[PDB]
Amino acid sequence: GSVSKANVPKIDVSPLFGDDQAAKMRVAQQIDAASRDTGFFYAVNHGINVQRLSQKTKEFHMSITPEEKWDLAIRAYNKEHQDQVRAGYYLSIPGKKAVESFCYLNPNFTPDHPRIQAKTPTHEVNVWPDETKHPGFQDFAEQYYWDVFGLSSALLKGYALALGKEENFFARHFKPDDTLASVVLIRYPYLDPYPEAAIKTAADGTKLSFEWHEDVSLITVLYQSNVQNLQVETAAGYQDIEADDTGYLINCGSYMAHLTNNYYKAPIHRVKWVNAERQSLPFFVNLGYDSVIDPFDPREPNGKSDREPLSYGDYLQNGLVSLINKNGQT
Ligand SMILES: CC(C)[C@H](NC(=O)[C@H](CS)NC(=O)CCC[C@H](N)C(=O)O)S(=O)(=O)O
Ligand SMILES: [Fe+3]
Repeated sequence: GSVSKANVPKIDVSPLFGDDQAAKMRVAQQIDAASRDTGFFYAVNHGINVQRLSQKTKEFHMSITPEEKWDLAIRAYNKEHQDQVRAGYYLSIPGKKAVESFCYLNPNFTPDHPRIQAKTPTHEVNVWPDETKHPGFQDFAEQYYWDVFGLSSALLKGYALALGKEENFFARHFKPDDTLASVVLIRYPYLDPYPEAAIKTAADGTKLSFEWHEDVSLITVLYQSNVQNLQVETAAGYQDIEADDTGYLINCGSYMAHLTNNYYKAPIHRVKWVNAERQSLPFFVNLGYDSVIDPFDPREPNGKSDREPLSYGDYLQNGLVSLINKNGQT
């Protein structure tokens, strides 16, 4: 029962911000090769100060009190907050559940936004802690949303060129005024003793914090601290993904797999149990509620696919509910 390591290439994505079109294609080739292999790659030379990101994230988790957690809790933990299906605090349960997190959405989702006015599902107005109790936290969090939005937009240009399309094939549906993208600030704590009820056992015997799944996203742009935990499933079993706290771990979600007729699969992955204090900060690249991408098959000469065009809002609503049903309330 030995575990091999996945090939996760480090791809210099900096040409995707520039105007060297041939250099972009060489990045797009690397994205294509990784997407056809294990499905994961590390985006390096990305331009985001991930050191300050981890600092402000650590200060928040370690300073927020049980009172503030109730005040920000999503509906799953607080019946009073019926509007908080997505955004808010995800409480840990000592002795039963180790993980806790804070999820926020598009800062442009305000009471003035028409999707909020129409009460469209998956659209919510972010909740925030008290400014004086968490100085600068909301400003940092909202700016990070747009920092990683910019990186994700360039990554989407690479994916589009990799699939033989014009560079805005995905990015044109990725807009600040309507994106359903989310940030989740996850804390995985060190615990002694660690509650066995918080540990799950995979079929192959591996102890897990979160079971196998495909991401509900177009792509996922993830930062993690330097604690190895992720595994990707291959035909020869699960393979360890090595940690890198300077780059962004990138992978496709099931929406990408649908629209490419599984040409770019959504890699199945799981989270091993590790008794180590660590952060996981995913940015789930979601499109707009009405966004619809016509499916195609890059393996066919005509590129024709028989799959239905899927509206992203309906995909996201069904996907997040199914993931909760399958892998439990996080
Ligand atoms: C918290 C931990 C258990 C982590 N799990 C996840 O984040 C999973 C797998 S990707 N994804 C979600 O729960 C979707 C979140 C959607 C978000 N609430 C929104 O409204 O967009 S971990 O184990 O993977 O680190
Ligand atoms: Fe995931």
